Amino acid sequence: SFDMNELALKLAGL
Amino acid sequence: HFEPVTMEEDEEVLYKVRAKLFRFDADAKEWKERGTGDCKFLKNKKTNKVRILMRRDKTLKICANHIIAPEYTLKPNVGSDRSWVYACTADIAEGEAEAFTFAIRFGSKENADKFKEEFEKAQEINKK
Amino acid sequence: SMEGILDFSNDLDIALLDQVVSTFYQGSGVQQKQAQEILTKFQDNPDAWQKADQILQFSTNPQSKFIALSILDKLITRKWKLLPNDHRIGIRNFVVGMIISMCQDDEVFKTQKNLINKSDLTLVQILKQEWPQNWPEFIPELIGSSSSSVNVCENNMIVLKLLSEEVFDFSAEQMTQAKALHLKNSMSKEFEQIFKLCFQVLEQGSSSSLIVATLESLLRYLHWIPYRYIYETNILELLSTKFMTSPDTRAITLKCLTEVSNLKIPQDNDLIKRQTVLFFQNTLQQIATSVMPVTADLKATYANANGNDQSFLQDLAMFLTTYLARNRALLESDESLRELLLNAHQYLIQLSKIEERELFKTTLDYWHNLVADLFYEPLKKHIYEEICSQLRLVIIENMVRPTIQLYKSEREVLVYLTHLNVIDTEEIMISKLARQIDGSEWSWHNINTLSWAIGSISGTMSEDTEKRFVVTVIKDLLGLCEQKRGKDNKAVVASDIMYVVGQYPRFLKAHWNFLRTVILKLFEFMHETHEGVQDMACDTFIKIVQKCKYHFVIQQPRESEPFIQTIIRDIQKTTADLQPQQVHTFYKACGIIISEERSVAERNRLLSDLMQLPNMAWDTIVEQSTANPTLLLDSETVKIIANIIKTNVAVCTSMGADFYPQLGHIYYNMLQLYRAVSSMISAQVAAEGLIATKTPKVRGLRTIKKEILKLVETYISKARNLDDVVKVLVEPLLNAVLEDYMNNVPDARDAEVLNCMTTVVEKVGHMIPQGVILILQSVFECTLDMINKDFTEYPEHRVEFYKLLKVINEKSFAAFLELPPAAFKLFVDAICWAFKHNNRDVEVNGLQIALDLVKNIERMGNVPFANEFHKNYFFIFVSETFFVLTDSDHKSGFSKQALLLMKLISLVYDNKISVPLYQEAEVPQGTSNQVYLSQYLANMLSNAFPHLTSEQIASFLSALTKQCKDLVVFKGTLRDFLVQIKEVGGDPTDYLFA
Amino acid sequence: VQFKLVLVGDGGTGKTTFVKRHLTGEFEKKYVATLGVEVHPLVFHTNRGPIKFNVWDTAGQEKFGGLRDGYYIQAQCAIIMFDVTSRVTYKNVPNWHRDLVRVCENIPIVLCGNKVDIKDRKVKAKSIVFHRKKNLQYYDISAKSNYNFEKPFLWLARKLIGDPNLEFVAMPALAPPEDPALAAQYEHDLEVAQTTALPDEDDDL
Ligand SMILES: Nc1nc2c(ncn2[C@@H]2O[C@H](COP(=O)(O)OP(=O)(O)NP(=O)(O)O)[C@@H](O)[C@H]2O)c(=O)[nH]1
Ligand SMILES: [Mg+2]
Repeated sequence: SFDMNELALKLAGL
Repeated sequence: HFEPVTMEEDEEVLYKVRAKLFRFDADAKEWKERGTGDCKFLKNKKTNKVRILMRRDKTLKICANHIIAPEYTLKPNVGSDRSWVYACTADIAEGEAEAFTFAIRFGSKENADKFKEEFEKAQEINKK
Repeated sequence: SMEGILDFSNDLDIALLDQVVSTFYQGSGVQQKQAQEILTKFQDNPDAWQKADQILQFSTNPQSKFIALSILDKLITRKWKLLPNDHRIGIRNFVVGMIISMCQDDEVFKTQKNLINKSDLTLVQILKQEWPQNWPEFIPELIGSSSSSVNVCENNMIVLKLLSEEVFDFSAEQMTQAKALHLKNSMSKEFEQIFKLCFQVLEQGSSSSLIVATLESLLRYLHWIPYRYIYETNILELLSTKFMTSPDTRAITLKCLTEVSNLKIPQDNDLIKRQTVLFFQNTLQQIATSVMPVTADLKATYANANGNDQSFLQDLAMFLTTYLARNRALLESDESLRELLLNAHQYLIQLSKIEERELFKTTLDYWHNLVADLFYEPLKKHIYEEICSQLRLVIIENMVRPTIQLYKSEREVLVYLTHLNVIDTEEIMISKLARQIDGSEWSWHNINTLSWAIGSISGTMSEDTEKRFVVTVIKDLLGLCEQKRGKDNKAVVASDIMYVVGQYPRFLKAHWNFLRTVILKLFEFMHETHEGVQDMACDTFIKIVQKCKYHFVIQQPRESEPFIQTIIRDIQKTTADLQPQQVHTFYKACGIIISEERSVAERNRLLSDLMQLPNMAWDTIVEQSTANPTLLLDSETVKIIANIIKTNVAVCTSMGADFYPQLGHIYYNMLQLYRAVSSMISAQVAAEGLIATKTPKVRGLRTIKKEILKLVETYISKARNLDDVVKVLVEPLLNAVLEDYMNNVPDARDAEVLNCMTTVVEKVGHMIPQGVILILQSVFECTLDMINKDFTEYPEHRVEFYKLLKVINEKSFAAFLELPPAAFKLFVDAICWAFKHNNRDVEVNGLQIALDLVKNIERMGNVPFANEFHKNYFFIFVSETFFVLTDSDHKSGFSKQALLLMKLISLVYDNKISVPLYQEAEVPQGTSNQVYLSQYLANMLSNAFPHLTSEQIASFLSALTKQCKDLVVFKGTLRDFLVQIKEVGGDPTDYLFA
Repeated sequence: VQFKLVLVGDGGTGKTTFVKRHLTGEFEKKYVATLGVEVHPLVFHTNRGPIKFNVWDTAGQEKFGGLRDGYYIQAQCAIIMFDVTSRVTYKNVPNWHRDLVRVCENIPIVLCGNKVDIKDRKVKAKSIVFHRKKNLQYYDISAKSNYNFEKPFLWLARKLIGDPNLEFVAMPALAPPEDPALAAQYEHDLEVAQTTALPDEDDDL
């Protein structure tokens, strides 16, 4: 449903 | 110790749907809007009678108030698949119980069919 | 029985009049309505003014006397100069004497303000007629009578107020230029005496009602008087101190000072600069000591709405913003004026916190003026650091949903505030974001507001700090979403996360992997049935694509293919739960990406794969609907077809010229479908009547036709290859739509046909002369007959009709030359018919077509067609243009009417019409069109406006014709004419103004 | 507890249509010009009891002007109406305001820009500022879509009563009540009604 974990992931790298 | 510093409560909502209500001006052969807002099926807890109560947005003025009589019959309108037309013999939205030919329209055919379903269920409740 | 007063043969029964009036104002229902119709008939009686002296004398009812003055007002305004000279003096003496007696009776003066104000206005109307040429001693005697009585003095201030208004504020429309200049000069020549009276009253006190009436008149003076009366006197001192302390005079004084901040002032004089600083210093001082200190919570004061607090805070805002927008530089250099400068702006900060949208817009306009100046002007921004820091919070907290107008204004000021100090802006926003997480200020409204604000300052920072900031904002927003339980709270926060990222494309473009994750997550939301999420996902998708399309079409590193391919491969799965409209947005967004691929072979391949689903659905329907056509009766098939076309429109909208390959795939079968659907609509109207057009089945069918037309219109309007448009698209199009339109009954004709043809003629009309003729033959006469019976029926057809004629007249005027004379006569009738519309959409085009037609005929030179046109239609266009110019029902078209008329008159006075415009018998030979034109117009105006003198008509035409090379002057002369026809005895010399 | 409201503005701005919407709930499509004035009682139910507006819907066309400013006498509040699709109607606002405040020197006044439901808006929001110096409340409204249609009366109610917290509340809903000689009568009217198509079938509701 609402789970932005992948966004947190890709942002924590960069 | 320190000293410190609508008449709808007796009813239950069976069905609620957004709609636009029309009344037929026979002398002009023309439909006229009466109100747009939430249309509710309200069951009295002390009589089990179901009515339609509809209020206009913002002003909250009643634009429909009548018993869902078992004798009424929902008819399709020629120019709509999301509306129902039916005769009402006693509506008190604006004072005395007056007779009206009503038409009520909804956002979709789905809402209209569901309205018809609930409308008929309500009639059988009033039948008892 | 109430109708007795309407019998003028007998004496007027004042008692009966007073009853009818009372029944109207204090009565109700039927009786009130009946009395109303009687009073109107009485007032509108042309002889009623004669009985005005009786009413004003004998009546005890103030409403009856008011109505009597209204009857007199009409008489003075329109028929004054027609009266015998005796009656003019009688009315004047009667009105003067009446006002005097009302002022002497303190009871009357106290309780009948409306009747006295009405009388004063009535006096001013006499003045506009009589003063000063027939009443030179009015002002001297007015000043004399003031000293005798406070009531008379006070009332004289009301008369002078009204006079100043009628002459300087409301004269432009209501009197001629000459007459206006006359009264302006007259007031200007005697103001020296008037001001002396006004200043003495203000300085000597002491009746507040007298003072307030004097200040009210002063407000009107400040609109036009020379600045010397304000600066070379002590009057600024009085306003900025004495009159700011009393609440009775505070409101009006503040408005006066607001206008003083707008006076014409020499900005090189240092003494005047001092004065300008002084009265501001004094005003802010009185406010701090008498009204409220700079720390006061004006938000709470305004909300309480005690007395006139709201009006006062509104007027204070207007005063501060007006003065500071002009003069703040006077306060920025002197160190001793710094406190005054910042205190003034601190009041504005407090004022900007008030919850009142229109007031906020007023302060926000000023803030914009300030921060814009600090952004360019050197050495200024450091002065306002504390003010600007507070403003950041104020704007962030009151940020509205992107009225969009107010959002743009808010964004603009906040972008400036971000440049002025980036670090402070970041700190405030992150601070606010932390208070959302600790729940101290958590709210659906408050988290949205903050997200809009954070998103508004996009592309103002450094790419590096922007990145650092965005990461901080998102990372913290991400944590906020976990914190909340229930999909209600989670949906709100998640949407704000998608909003912010969609606002920072520069960030998304630089970090592909993150951008890719964002998009895949939007596709997940396209399956969420929670209200608004699907719309939010689709809106964000296309929003991101518009800004990052290049990163979807190229093969990014660590990828085997361009991402656009990946989107298409799963497009069925992605859009499976979406509504039709949402699916169309998805496809349109794909079209945006595809159009960036500059490889033609690749672009067309991507287009084919994108349109795979609708093209298979299409192919299947076309195959089974053609055998047999019964399938179209099914509502589902009609809906499916309409959606397919709508999908083609959506993709064609973003791809334009590049859509052509896909159009060719469906074009010929699509036009066949248009024919099949058309037959069914006709068949239904035949079998059920016109009511059939209201039924869902036919409305469903007509939707198909309209979407087909929209698709073709959309492509042609954006086509780069016009050869193909002409040689492949146009002929089948015209064969499919024109005859169907012509041979349908009126209520079955789609106005979209006209609009489509307008687009065709626009782009390729110069290349299809035979086509344009065919269009006119098929739509002109039958559409005109739909709309030439009233201004009401068939509004869509009406608007598109004149758009079509307009573009045809521009692009292929030759089509009108081929018209038979009778049809060309209808064309002219149609153009004039457009003049008479109040409808803006129709009127403007009508006037433009007429103007362009005249130019078309002119360019033909001395040829038989042009000469015949003038002989037939010149005076028709002149008289028809004049009619709408003067009938007072088409004032919204004055400019274009004026232009058209100026063009028509110039033709004759430049001798562009080679043939005589008159019958060889009705005028002697050798007579120039110029002479005959004067005669025609003189005769025309004489019969149309018989109350005008021959000299008026002659002077007007003499001025009009000689000024037909100067539009602004020409229009001036027309305005003067429109004034003179409203009255009797206008001055012919007025037309010599220019 | 009733207040006189004068409604002024250019012809065709939707003054009469607006009042009708509040009276019966209908939307009149036809433009039948008002002759002089029409008085209509209009009651709202608030938390501070009922408030009654005696609305004087005046004529905007000059040839139908009637008593003109005679209608303004002893008005306690007013609405100035213009049409955001017609610049001239906004140009004339200062003129209506002028004639109004000369009779009614101190009353709450609402300035309404009607017909914001129409796409091709001509009088842009940034251009509407006349109300600022004249201390008029301003509202974008639409009689057709009911956008902000209640705001002018709510604001005026708050001003006239002197309670900024005044709100519109739901009126009480009484229980509704429950012959063969009219069986064929109502069956006639019903059949005529079914065959008469409902208006605005493209509307969202
Ligand atoms: N699209 C749209 N039309 C409106 C709106 N309000 C009124 N109209 C239309 O405007 C036209 C004029 O309406 P009307 O109430 O008679 O205006 P009026 O100001 O009372 N005219 P008058 O001053 O002559 O009495 C009508 O056709 C009406 O349907 C609106 O909000 N939106
Ligand atoms: Mg009207």
